[PDB]
Amino acid sequence: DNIQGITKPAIRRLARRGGVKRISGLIYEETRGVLKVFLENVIRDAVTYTEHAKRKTVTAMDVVYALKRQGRTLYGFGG
Amino acid sequence: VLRDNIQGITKPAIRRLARRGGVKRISGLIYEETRGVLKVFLENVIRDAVTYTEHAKRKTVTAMDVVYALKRQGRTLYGFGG
Amino acid sequence: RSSRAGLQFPVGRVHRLLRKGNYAERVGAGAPVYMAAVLEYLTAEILELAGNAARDNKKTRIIPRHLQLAIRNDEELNKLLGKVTIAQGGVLPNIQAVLLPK
Amino acid sequence: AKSRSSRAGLQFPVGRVHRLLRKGNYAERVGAGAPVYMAAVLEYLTAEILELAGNAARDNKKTRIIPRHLQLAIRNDEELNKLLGKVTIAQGGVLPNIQAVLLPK
Amino acid sequence: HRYRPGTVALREIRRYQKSTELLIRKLPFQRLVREIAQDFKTDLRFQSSAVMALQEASEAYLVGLFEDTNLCAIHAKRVTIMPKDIQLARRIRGER
Amino acid sequence: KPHRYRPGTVALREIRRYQKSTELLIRKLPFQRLVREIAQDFKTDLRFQSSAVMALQEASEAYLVGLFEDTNLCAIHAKRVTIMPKDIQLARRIRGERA
Amino acid sequence: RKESYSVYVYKVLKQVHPDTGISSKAMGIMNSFVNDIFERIAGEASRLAHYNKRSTITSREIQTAVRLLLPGELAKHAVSEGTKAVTKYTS
Amino acid sequence: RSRKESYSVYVYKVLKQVHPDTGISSKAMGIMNSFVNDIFERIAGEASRLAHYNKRSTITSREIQTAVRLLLPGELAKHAVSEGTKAVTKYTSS
DNA sequence: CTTGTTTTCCTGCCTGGGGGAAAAGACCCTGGCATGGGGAGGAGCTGGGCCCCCCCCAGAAGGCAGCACAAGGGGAGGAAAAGTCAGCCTTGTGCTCGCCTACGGCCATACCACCCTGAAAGT
DNA sequence: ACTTTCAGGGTGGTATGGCCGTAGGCGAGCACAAGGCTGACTTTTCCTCCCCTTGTGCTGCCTTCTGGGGGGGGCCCAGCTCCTCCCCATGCCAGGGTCTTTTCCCCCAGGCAGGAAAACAAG
Repeated sequence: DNIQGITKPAIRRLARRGGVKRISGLIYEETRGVLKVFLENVIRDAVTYTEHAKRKTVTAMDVVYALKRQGRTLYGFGG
Repeated sequence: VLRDNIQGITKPAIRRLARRGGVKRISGLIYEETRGVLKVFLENVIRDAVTYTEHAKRKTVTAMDVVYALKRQGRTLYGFGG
Repeated sequence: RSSRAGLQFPVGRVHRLLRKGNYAERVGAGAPVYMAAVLEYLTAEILELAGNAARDNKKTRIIPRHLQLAIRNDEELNKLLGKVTIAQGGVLPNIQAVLLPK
Repeated sequence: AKSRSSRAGLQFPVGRVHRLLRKGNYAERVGAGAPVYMAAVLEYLTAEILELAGNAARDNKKTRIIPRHLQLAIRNDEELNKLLGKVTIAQGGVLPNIQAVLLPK
Repeated sequence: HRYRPGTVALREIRRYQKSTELLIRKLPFQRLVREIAQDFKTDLRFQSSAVMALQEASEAYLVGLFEDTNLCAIHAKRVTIMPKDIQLARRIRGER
Repeated sequence: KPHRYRPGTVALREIRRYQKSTELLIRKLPFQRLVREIAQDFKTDLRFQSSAVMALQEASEAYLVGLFEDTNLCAIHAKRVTIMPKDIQLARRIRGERA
Repeated sequence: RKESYSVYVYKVLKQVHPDTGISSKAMGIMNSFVNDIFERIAGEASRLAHYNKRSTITSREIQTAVRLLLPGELAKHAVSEGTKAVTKYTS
Repeated sequence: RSRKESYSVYVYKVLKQVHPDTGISSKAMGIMNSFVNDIFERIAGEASRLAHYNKRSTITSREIQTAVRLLLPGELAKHAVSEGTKAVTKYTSS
């Protein structure tokens, strides 16, 4: 139960980065659900890569491969 | 033949496409907006197909070239080979 | 080899495609056998539904419209073929509840 | 030993790029002008983003390009944003923009 | 007798959503395609299957775009689709 | 009367502050716990690199910002200034993530 | 001549829909379906070896290629079919 | 330990050529490597598919040109193609 | 509109910390040699894509009646914003244990090249 | 229905991978503050949601007239095949030039304090 660690101030800060000026009271739960779905999608691919490599730790390379497999290629963390 | 053929996409045709989409009522500017949208989309796809043809040194655009051009944009097209 | 492993798909042909497709420098002799079964399963899956749709229309032949309807009705198949433009397939009949007359 | 990079005028790895092409399994054979073209293209794409991020840094009175400058260059130039539209850049943030509706009258 | 505005709309929607044929006129569409390709390359040939494929691609793309435009119009609490809805759909999709 | 700012100026100042920074707006320890409890559903006794976690977080803190921008555009379209779950749903359904 | 999967797909229908037929246009749809999918599983297993510094594409990489690209229940049945094929093949 | 490879020295040389008074961080130097490798994968895959379409056996500068033309938009593709062409002509004709 | 009042930005000073240069190594870049093989070119061929002819009839375009729907204006109530205060918990540090992973060595068997043929599929 | 093209059985080699030994770099785990961030409360202000109205643009209908669908035919350039052989790319080895990892120190970025400026809001 650590999705609540994505706090209302945190979601509000993300919205302010996104240009949102006013925020409804039900936006936070929806954003938490969306974040959970995105993280599930990325981490399933990362864990599958790790299992294929016969490794026990997910690597930044596994994460980048998982992100690249969903059209979300990430820069910086290797390549 | 080579001038002002976009109007060949007539108002009834655009309304028919809208009815297939699910549109219940249509504004008067929708026709010109859709015409411009199709112009740009066809520009992109046809550019990709023409490049895919010029590589093969061919002079005829084929279903192979069209399907390759469309697939390299995400929109895979079935039924015409490949 | 296809008869040995029980596939209606060509093990030799898929092996040749793997070797000539330039995917790697060596291709093990279990990749064609796995592929000619995965492709077979996928085709059977999108053939059963696209013939059930034809049955739901009192037809005996499968048409691209039936294929499109089956693909769009199936959940996983639609997700996999999310960007597939099928010619002569049309679109699913979908009228929003709001637009329906009160 | 005369390096192909110096003979052509490039700065990227003509030889190692050829080796990666051959080991990358992109074709049974690889032409002699293939890596030269590819290295030239990659070096030009590098020298575009690097120049733009240097301009972004100079506009910030800085002299050490960080990821923020790279993203400010890429998302401010219309072409590289199109090329990298599905690319996430670490430690770069977002562009500064506000919708005119939310601004006070 | 005349039907109230809207029942004909739903009937038209149903009729063209239960159909598969090409809703654009083939000859003017082909003329448009040749007009577009002329700028890319003069003296360009074409195939009947190629033009048919281009037409089906453009038609399916337009039909999807119109579903998204109708979604935007319903979001704005409306029934009449407008350039505003088209632009919102295209921007959120990422084509603009 | 004690000084107070009318609603909107502090929000706009927050926007201007957080669009000029590059930091991470989610706390690292709870995001690590979230990542690890999600990965627990795919592989038990799994281990994570610091770079792996900080590369998952960086992806999240841009996905959510993009979604918020599209939701804000939806809210502006619907003649409103407050973003809403229906606007988020419309944004996601249009970009195709989930219908 | 153009080799195709029309003969093979025509036989997988007879074991699932033994009485219905396939129109010629539908035959061209599925030839595009198999060919496009084949370029996706093979292209996924090609990158896996590159990441893994390996050299031979095997059944261990086709499995990872399939379960990466196929959603949900599709992967759990596509992997199951292939495993039963190689197992029978060697045996 | 192992010897790891990258494009860091070449990036640094072109960066000193284009910006003779400014620097770059070790995070932007970890971004540029990923950028170079991603573009490499893009163009290499496109050229491979382009050569396999025409039933050709060898990737050639012509297929690289076509892949650039199909991957980069507008002036990006124009200038990339021009630079690659000039590089190949100067290399081969030397 | 003045003015009090916050919040932010510039300038200066101290500091820490990470990038740019120096030094050695270790790994494959390039040159030299021998060689098979794929594609550039020239000829033949054939087929389909363009252009034109004719017709006609279904659909588009223009005009009108009429009608219902979007956009402006009004009101109210309720729900976020902003500020305040109390609490708690990230996190920066320090420290340890132990695991796992990249390397290294040796060898074991699966794959590639090749020779022939009989069978499978495409017209 | 024939054929012609390609996949299968057998041989030989070797190179890629499988298994055991290893050592160390980093990942997990545990205290410990303690200030920075987060949670609950309150005022209230402004935003959202409904309602009315209207005029105006959209829709339903009719009629006419076009120009798209439906063939039929000629031809002539463009896409496919076949064979030659030659120039390009490949396999192998030798030596060094370049790229790679460690070391350091100094200039650039970070933190803080002081003051000035620029918006905000009641008034």
